[PDB]
Amino acid sequence: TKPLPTAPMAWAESSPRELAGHAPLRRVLRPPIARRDTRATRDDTEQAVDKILRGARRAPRYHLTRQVTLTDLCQPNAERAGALLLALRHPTDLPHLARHRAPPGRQTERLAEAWGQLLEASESGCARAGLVSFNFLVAACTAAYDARDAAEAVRAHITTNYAGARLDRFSECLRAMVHTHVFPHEVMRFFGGLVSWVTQDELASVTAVCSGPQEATHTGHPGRPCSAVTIPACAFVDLDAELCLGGPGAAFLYLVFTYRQCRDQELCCVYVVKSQLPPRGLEAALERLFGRLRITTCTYAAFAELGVMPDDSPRCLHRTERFGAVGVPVVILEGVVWRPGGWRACA
Amino acid sequence: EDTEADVPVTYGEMVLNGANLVTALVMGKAVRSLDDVGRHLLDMQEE
Amino acid sequence: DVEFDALLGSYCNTLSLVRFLELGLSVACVCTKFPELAYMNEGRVQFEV
Amino acid sequence: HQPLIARDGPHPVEQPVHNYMTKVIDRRALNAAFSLATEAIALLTGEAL
Repeated sequence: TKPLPTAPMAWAESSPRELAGHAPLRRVLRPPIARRDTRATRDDTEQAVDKILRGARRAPRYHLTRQVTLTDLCQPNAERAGALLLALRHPTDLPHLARHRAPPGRQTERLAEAWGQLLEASESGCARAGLVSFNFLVAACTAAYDARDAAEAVRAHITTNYAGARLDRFSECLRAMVHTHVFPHEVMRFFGGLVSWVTQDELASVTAVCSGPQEATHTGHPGRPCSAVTIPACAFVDLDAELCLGGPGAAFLYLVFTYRQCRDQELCCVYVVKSQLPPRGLEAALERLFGRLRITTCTYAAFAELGVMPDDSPRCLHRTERFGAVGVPVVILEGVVWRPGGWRACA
Repeated sequence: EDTEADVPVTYGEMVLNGANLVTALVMGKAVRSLDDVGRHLLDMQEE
Repeated sequence: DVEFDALLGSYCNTLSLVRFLELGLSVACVCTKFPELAYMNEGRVQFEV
Repeated sequence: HQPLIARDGPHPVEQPVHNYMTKVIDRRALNAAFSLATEAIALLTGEAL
């Protein structure tokens, strides 16, 4: 209720050039060149039309992508307010390509059987299946990658909410893909943050952020009567937090797939790295920290940049959220801006 | 057929007001006509 | 954040009370309230024709 | 709430029965869209006049 130091609040509690712009330009006439010498329902309708008034009186920090998919893989309801959705593209190549780009000594028939088998396990018509969730990868590779039961706690989450078959079928696909030189990347690009699903039966319409900040979305305590919002890594198993040594800078968020090429029999590792390095410096630090280079070709990891967390500090690690009965180390990331980035792995 | 015409009507409206708001925040619960439903329970034990 | 849960109505039921003197069937019989039948063994009716 | 019939003989014996039950509201959302060309915008604001 008013301050002592007035000048700082008129700007805080709250153009004239555009007013002056039309003033010389538009106010001026015939220039240029010169010559010498109905209680509630009614209220609602009126407001919708009016809303079209204000929004049509004017006119960028947000982008929404929207898509319809099935609930076979993925599943919006199990997931929450802040979640990574990864797209999956063109099931048509049941290893059709396996024919090529597959080195000899490879039974390229593995994918077609692994994958077609996946379909039997879980036709084309009304919709297609895209949108793999971040969650569903953590469980599929849970037993594959390094930490178990912090990792398997995520697997308990998906079997009880999202089927262990599909996880196992999809894991067989990841093994078969990493086998034949068709990788999980060059598939599964980043899609968004999962604003609102709107599902019906086996169908889902998923809105999610193409890019822009997350926290500024549907917001509220939670989006709709669900819970809060966050980009919680979902693993104390994922959220490899680099910058063991660090100085304040905007943390960055990348997506890395680590593989095993007969060292472990086509290992799939999927996690997120959070440190301040611009992609030209991440390839170096990815060379270190990794002994997965086993030739036992030489293409160990492939990474794309999700975006920025233009504040270092929100990196909460919580093994504390329920997506049904199951509990998961959950790391909360406070504030995120999404830069989709591109996939770079040459080596 | 009887009449080709008839005597229909318009809309009924529910709103949270007064002690419905106050129970929709600090609590998160609401009941239709909590005013009378509430004061028929208070009357009831006052006799 | 606001979210809530509502109770959107209560509906109860009225037991009808059927009297039996308000019926059709009451014609076909004579009714008397005899409070002492508990205390009686044989009751009879004479019928001379 | 449900009624009874008092009845005689080798029959079990009636007790009033009261059934209580709640139901849940089925939530949908109807939606429609319209749209404006790029020309219409900026003509209506006053931008291109």
